[PDB]
Amino acid sequence: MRECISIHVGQAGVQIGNACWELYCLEHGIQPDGQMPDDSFNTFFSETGAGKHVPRAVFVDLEPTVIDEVRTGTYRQLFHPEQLITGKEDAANNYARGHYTIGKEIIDLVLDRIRKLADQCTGLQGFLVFHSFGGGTGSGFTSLLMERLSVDYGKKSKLEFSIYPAPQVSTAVVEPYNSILTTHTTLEHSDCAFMVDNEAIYDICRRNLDIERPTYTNLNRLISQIVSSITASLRFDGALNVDLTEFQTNLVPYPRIHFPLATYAPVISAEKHEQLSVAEITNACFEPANQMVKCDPRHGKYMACCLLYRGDVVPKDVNAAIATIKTKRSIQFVDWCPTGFKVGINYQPPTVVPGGDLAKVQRAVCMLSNTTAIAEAWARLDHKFDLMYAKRAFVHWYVGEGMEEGEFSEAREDMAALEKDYEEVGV
Amino acid sequence: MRECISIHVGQAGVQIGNACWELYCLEHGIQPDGQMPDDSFNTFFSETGAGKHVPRAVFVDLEPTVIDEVRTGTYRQLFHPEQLITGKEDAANNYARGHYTIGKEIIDLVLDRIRKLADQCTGLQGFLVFHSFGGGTGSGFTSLLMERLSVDYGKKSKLEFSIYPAPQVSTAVVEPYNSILTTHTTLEHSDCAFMVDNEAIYDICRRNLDIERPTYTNLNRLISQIVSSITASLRFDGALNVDLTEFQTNLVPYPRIHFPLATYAPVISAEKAQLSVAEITNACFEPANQMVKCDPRHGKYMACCLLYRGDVVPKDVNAAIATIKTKRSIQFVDWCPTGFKVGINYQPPTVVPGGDLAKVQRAVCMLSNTTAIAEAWARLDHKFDLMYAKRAFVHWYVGEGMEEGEFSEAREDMAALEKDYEEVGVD
Amino acid sequence: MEVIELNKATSGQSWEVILKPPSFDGVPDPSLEEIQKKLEAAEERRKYQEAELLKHLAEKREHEREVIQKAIEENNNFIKMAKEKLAQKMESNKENREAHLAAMLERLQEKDKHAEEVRKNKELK
Amino acid sequence: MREIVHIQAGQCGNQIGAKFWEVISDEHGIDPTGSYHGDSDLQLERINVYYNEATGNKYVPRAILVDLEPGTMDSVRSGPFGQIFRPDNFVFGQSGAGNNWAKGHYTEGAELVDSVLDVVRKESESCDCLQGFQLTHSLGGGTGSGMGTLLISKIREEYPDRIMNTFSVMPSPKVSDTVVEPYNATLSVHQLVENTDETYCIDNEALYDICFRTLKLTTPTYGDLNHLVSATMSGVTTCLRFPGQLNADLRKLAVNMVPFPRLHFFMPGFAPLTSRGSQQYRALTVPELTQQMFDSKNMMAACDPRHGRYLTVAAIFRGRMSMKEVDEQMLNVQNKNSSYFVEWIPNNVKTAVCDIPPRGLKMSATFIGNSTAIQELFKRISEQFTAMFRRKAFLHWYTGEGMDEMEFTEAESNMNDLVSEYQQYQDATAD
Amino acid sequence: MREIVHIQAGQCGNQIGAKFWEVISDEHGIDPTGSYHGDSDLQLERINVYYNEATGNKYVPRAILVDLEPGTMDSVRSGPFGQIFRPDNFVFGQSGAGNNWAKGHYTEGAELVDSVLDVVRKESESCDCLQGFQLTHSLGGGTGSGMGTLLISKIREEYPDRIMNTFSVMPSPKVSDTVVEPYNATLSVHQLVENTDETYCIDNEALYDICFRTLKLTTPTYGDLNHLVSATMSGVTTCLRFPGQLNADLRKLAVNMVPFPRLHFFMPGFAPLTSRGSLTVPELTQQMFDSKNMMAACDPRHGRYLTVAAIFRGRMSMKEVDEQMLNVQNKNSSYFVEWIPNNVKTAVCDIPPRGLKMSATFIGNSTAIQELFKRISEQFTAMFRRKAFLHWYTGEGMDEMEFTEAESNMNDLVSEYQQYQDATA
Ligand SMILES: Nc1nc2c(ncn2[C@@H]2O[C@H](COP(=O)(O)OP(=O)(O)OP(=O)(O)O)[C@@H](O)[C@H]2O)c(=O)[nH]1
Ligand SMILES: Nc1nc2c(ncn2[C@@H]2O[C@H](COP(=O)(O)OP(=O)(O)OP(=O)(O)O)[C@@H](O)[C@H]2O)c(=O)[nH]1
Ligand SMILES: Nc1nc2c(ncn2[C@@H]2O[C@H](COP(=O)(O)OP(=O)(O)OP(=O)(O)O)[C@@H](O)[C@H]2O)c(=O)[nH]1
Ligand SMILES: COc1cc(C(=O)c2cncc(-c3ccc(C)c(O)c3)n2)cc(OC)c1OC
Ligand SMILES: COc1cc(C(=O)c2cncc(-c3ccc(C)c(O)c3)n2)cc(OC)c1OC
Ligand SMILES: Nc1nc2c(ncn2[C@@H]2O[C@H](COP(=O)(O)OP(=O)(O)O)[C@@H](O)[C@H]2O)c(=O)[nH]1
Ligand SMILES: [Mg+2]
Repeated sequence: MRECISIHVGQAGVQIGNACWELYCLEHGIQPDGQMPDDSFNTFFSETGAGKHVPRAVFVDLEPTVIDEVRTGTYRQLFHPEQLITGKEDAANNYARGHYTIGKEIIDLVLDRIRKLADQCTGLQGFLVFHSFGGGTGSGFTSLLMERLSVDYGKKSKLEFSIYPAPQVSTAVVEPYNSILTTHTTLEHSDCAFMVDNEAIYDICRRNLDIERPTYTNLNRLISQIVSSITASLRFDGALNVDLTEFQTNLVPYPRIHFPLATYAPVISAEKHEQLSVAEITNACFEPANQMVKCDPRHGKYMACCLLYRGDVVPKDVNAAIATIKTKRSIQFVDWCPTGFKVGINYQPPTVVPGGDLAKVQRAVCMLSNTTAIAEAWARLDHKFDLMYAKRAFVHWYVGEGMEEGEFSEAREDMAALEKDYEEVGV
Repeated sequence: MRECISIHVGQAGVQIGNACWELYCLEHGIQPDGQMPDDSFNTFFSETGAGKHVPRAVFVDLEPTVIDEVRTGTYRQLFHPEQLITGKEDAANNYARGHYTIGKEIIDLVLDRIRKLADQCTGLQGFLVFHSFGGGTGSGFTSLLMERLSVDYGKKSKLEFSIYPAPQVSTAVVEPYNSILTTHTTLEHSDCAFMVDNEAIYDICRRNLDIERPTYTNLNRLISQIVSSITASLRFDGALNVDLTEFQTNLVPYPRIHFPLATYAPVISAEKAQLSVAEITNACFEPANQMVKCDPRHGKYMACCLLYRGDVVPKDVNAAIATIKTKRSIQFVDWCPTGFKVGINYQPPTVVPGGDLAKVQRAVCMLSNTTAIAEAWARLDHKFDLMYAKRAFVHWYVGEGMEEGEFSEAREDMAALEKDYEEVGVD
Repeated sequence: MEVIELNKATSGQSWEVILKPPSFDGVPDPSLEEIQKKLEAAEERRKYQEAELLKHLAEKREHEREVIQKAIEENNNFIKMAKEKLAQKMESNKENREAHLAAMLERLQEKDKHAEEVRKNKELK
Repeated sequence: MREIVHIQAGQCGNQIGAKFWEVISDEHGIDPTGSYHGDSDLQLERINVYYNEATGNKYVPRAILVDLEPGTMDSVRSGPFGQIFRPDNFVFGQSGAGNNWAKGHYTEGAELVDSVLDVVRKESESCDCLQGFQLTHSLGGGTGSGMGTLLISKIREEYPDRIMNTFSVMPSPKVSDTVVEPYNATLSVHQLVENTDETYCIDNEALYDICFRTLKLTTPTYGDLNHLVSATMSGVTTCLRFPGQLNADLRKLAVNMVPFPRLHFFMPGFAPLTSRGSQQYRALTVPELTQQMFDSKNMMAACDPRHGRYLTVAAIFRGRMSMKEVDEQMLNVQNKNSSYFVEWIPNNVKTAVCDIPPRGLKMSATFIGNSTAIQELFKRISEQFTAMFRRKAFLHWYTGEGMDEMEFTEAESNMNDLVSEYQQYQDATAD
Repeated sequence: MREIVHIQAGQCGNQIGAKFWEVISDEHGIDPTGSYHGDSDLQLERINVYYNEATGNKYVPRAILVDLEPGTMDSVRSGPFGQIFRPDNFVFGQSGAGNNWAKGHYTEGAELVDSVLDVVRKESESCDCLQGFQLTHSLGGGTGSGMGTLLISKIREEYPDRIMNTFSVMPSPKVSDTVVEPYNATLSVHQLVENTDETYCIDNEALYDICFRTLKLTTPTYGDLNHLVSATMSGVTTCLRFPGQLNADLRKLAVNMVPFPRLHFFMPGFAPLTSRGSLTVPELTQQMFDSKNMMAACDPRHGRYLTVAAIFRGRMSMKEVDEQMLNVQNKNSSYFVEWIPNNVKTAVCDIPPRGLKMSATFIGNSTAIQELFKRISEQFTAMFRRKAFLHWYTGEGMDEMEFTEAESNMNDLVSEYQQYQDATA
């Protein structure tokens, strides 16, 4: 058994958790009451003496409104009260408040709940940590938690799904600060982090789904599909990425460079029905309009590339799709790495939330690649950080929570070093 | 709560008190026995267990003739006997006898009675002192009283209503002396003194009321209307009220500069066969309606307090006062960015039946601090100088223990006061 | 291309497609105590800041007392100077008025002595 | 301030004082027996100023009658209203003063004055609020002038806080042939400068000239003269005796009329001028009263007011008349005659009106002026004094009673000093 | 971050406070007896932000009413919604403040202030999670100004970690009550710089100008000005009071609106402007950044926006709202500081204010607010250079240094606003 524990921190991490666990339940046939009519799903669900299947998950949000959704939601019976951790007062969009002021208050309570989950595992792989870059809780508490998980779980993998801020989506003015502060503190403690650019997801919903103003639900439904694709070979008996360690093996040649780009196709409107070929969806993996972080892969070099197919996908057709793009397109890998792909097919068909805005499709694919181009996302954040920090705008709110001004510059230097590292390998 | 004690000194002060307390009783429905078929009149009337309402007032005179008319007249049951205090010999028009020789024999009694009135107040606002400038009691005893009030009550507010002498109304020849002597002695001890020029009141009763030879009762009844306008804010539930502290704050820019100019309108003959808010407001800046003969067009305003009573709406006051702010003939000092305070009490003016003033639906009293009032001081000082240069009549003051040094010291204070009015009018 | 079989399982299979071999052979932490020290250090900076704020508000409270106290001292000094001035001029006036009356009765008494000298000078004749 | 204590000394003092008491008793409805018989309550409101209420519903003049000559109080008791006076207030010696001031002031008058103080103290201590004293006397004789001034001094010693007022009759050679009257007058004026607050100068010279020139009396008698004195005394006490808007009393009068302590000698005037006991066939108008009042023919001191300047003026009109009209005539008289009023005492003319006229007149006006022209009276006395004193004429009348020349020299000096200060203020400018 | 405790002090504080409670009770469907009668649960979801829920299914404003004078609160009590307030939350003295800041701050205020804190302290303990305080007052008078700032100071000492928020009304000679308004206001601005976290600058000068020039009201009255104040106070509290995906509270607002601690004075705005008794999304977007719509007498085109929060109420295309807000930011780019990326945040709430079908409300942190304080500073200096009326303050125990320090600080604020206006990237 290869159990994974999911941790959802802050509003974004909790509401995306909701979308994921709902979709997992639909993929495995788990009803909202926990009942259920391939045993790999046990890596993500435990089972109680009543026959109920219970997510291996803890939700942390210092504001009761969001977790109260879960408590009274559709899937409320899936969760036990000690999995849901709230407080009274959130971090007020302030990384220092989340990290130091409340972090010091709740960290032991949170680690105690995680430890109760971990004691139920015979072969814990590690943790899947969901959080925003931009929130005070999502940024500040997560980075404290990751530090503590490295202490308490030294040899366990930690994967993140991180929501990268976008001006379109509801966004506080200090999100670039919180983003660089939490990236700095967490860098050494994550093995593999899949960033989700809210702007990319917003763009995919408007264009591919014909939604004028996508909601968090529209975004979370789409993010759920990507997360599902990434975790599908953990939750079913697949052949590629069958344990968390294999994620860094296949995508992370260098430990700091642990931010793969995820590309997903097809996103088709439920309102809108030709079934796309293996060639078409494979072509779509090399279109930047389908990436989950906005960046130009022509400006970088690949270190690693995995194709994760889902549904009615035959090897013959994949190899002919790959052969077509290699003759028409230039795909630049770094010198020290082979030019090629790791290909997995998971036969389980892609599943959508009924009545949602994503249509049911026969076959789908997620490409995970580690390109140096994703450092363009860091450069966007660093520029907004620099513009404000030059004037020390808003810094007194962070210093007021006991953070030292010098942490801003030490974090920003680390980001400068990270950009330089991406330069060096994309030579 | 918020009590005011009134003190009426000498003939002029006592006879004016007669007109005031008669008007107040009529204003509040109080019968001359103190009985009565908005409780704000309690600031001016105590109440006995039998529901009798007793003025918070002392009447003082060094001769008994005038106060004997109170003791045997209409309102002889309105006051307690102990509130009506008389000696046997007056001051014979001599400040020195009011202040020392004769006044020292009765001063302890008066303070004992006032102290018994203060003991009946839970929130004493201050003292209102009515007196003539020219009488030996009105000048010399008031000066002594005001000094003893400062010792007993500290900086507790003391405001005066003072009859400035006029040759037309019966005037002793040494009245210029008594006026300057009481003004010098009282200046440090009074917070605000409303001067009333008998010539101005006289001329109004002739022009506006068509009274060939006005009597004191004619003059006092008009004086009582003006007084009632000032105290109306303290005796009624009003929309815009103005307590004693607000008077001092808004009218007195420097301690010595505490002599506001009173104006009143409309003054209409009861035998004449309704004036707008604008009309009666413009009448307050016409020199014919002033309580002191001087020319405000030849001076600069430092503060204007407009006290409306009756059928008056704030939109009309606002429009009336805005017109005033555009008149070039109404000049304000450089250092007064905002010079207008407004009050509105809704009970219309009351008039004594069988008097000469007509009942009107709305009236206004303006209190203005203008440098032009210095013209009244200069008139007094010139009369003082004419006599004093020959030491005419000074022997009557020295014979009672005063020293000539007190005369020149008083006249130099008036000189300094005149130069102060010059100074505050510069730019 | 070079296809390489990786794995075959119940719910899927995997393999590897190589288009070009690499040009280049080969490839070119806080303790619990440490974390607690920095969390505690930030807490003591928070608390020092709060303590300095409350210290400034305490300083304002005492200024408020000193203002209210000064106004009461001014009122008392007003009373004391008023009291001494008044008693000074009342006693001076008393001394003056008594001195005048005594001189007036002294002159009339010299007249009284002089009348005795007139009456004596008469009997002397 | 209510009670006045009246003292009359010598023949002249008792003659004009008796007339005064007849005249005001008639104004107040008091008959010779002391019973009130009038019609108006205003006759009684301030009646206590001059009368004590003796039980039996009666009113007794607060009056002390003094003379060294016994005969003059026999003639008072025999005059009309002789019976009205308190019998115990008659204080009489048995030998007059022979027109000799030293006898009145130093010897015989001094042997009787404690007898007088007995009565004076009893009348004074009886008073609720004593105003002061008024003394009627002549200055030219021996008793009124010498004992009258001595009496003033003695009373001032015991009642120094009270007002001391006199009606002082100045001598004239037109009326009396006694050559030493300048001496007695000058010695008395010395006393009056120092020791009274208000003195009404009643000049026999003026009274004679009024009787001879205006009334056409070829040979005027004391009766004719005393008719003018009593009309004046009634007029100048009118405000003390009836209720007015003014709370009139002797000290308020002095305060406003006397700018300099020595300059307390008033010139009284009166209009209309009448002969005694004579029907008046037409009343005077308010302009007539106002003009005739500031006219030298109506002054009771032989002085032309146009020869000096008024320091202060108090005027009282009696009768039913417009106070409006009175005020405009008075103000107009001051504006047209602006140069006879010192400019450095503003508003120095005060007017009162009493609705009750004196007996026999529908309207009247009485004038109290403090004029610098009164120096003419004192110069006339001083000239007459010097013409005698140069020769030391009659001095042994005085030295025989113990006096010394030096006392004459000083009194002459003091009256010449009085003349100079009148003159100083006559010539004084407001610049 | 649930309950706010509301305090209104002095005559002006209590008039606009009562108007505010009147307005939002109508929005949340609360009648003057405290009973709910609305038609939507959107109205009750966050009603505990401002109301305590009484026993008998009643809602009581979480309001404390303060004055040194009984007259004004008397008038409130008899007003339209007078009965809705907890009767023991009226704390009133007896002898007034005499239009004198020194009396409200030192003498008369001290004697009443602990009676007020007891009532504040009781309302605070009945809170599951206290968010902070909102105070309404004027700065030109004596009670709201002197005693208001004394209250703020004492509340900061007792709750140093709660947000303090004021609606502070600026005096104008166009609508004056006392001649010493320049002194009173300058002494208060000093206090607010030091002791508030968010202050809405409500400028009687602007309110008068709006009523006169835009609404064509020849002679504005307080009724007319206070109509604009209540529309603004409703507008800037909409996000605290109705559920928005922003989860709005006072600390989050301060975090994103206050880049530097002293610079916490906001220019409120509102469209459309309405007279008492008597539009499109592109208009709303523009009209709201228009000098004729600011409740502070400051031209925002005279400076630069540090941060802006905007709220649109009514049914409308949030796509079109977002479109136009971007268009305005691009066309007007030189009136936004370049060194704060993305400094305009837009919210939407479906419930329109009463009588309107579409409204917009603007909260700006603009360096042009320095024009408000320069005007006060000049009026202060004209009086203080002659020491006019000074003795009514020294007579209360105040030193002249308190006057010069307070204006020194206000001119420092001006300079600091100027310094960021001229800063570049
Ligand atoms: N995709 C997606 N992004 C979200 C969601 N909720 C919030 N975000 C993003 O998360 C960022 C804000 O951080 P949050 O996670 O909501 O706040 P928090 O971590 O709970 O921290 P606090 O400041 O204490 O409230 C913004 O960039 C939002 O756009 C969500 O449901 N889905
Ligand atoms: N307006 C008005 N003025 C008066 C009245 N009575 C007297 N005066 C004026 O007051 C001044 C006279 O002083 P009084 O007040 O009469 O004298 P007193 O205070 O009683 O002092 P003494 O009588 O000298 O002891 C003159 O200027 C009079 O015109 C009055 O009833 N009304
Ligand atoms: N007007 C007036 N003058 C009088 C009268 N009787 C006397 N005189 C004047 O008084 C002066 C003389 O004074 P008297 O009063 O007779 O003298 P006396 O005071 O009685 O003193 P002796 O007679 O010497 O004891 C002379 O100038 C007389 O003209 C009188 O009845 N009326
Ligand atoms: C005015 O007539 C009189 C007045 C009095 C006063 O008692 C009195 C009272 N108050 C003031 C004044 C006064 C007097 C003169 C001047 C120049 C002045 O300015 C004021 N006199 C008394 C009278 O007879 C005794 C009398 O009869 C002529
Ligand atoms: C957006 O409008 C509002 C927001 C809030 C917040 O509480 C809130 C919450 N989260 C973020 C932000 C925010 C604010 C400003 C900027 C520049 C930004 O980037 C983010 N504000 C409250 C409001 O009324 C009190 C309000 O009314 C106009
Ligand atoms: N907008 C507005 N301003 C007011 C109102 N009442 C008073 N003011 C202003 O408040 C200032 C006077 O302070 P005020 O509140 O009356 O004095 P306080 O009771 O001592 O706090 C002046 O600037 C007035 O213009 C009102 O109802 N609305
Ligand atoms: Mg009097």
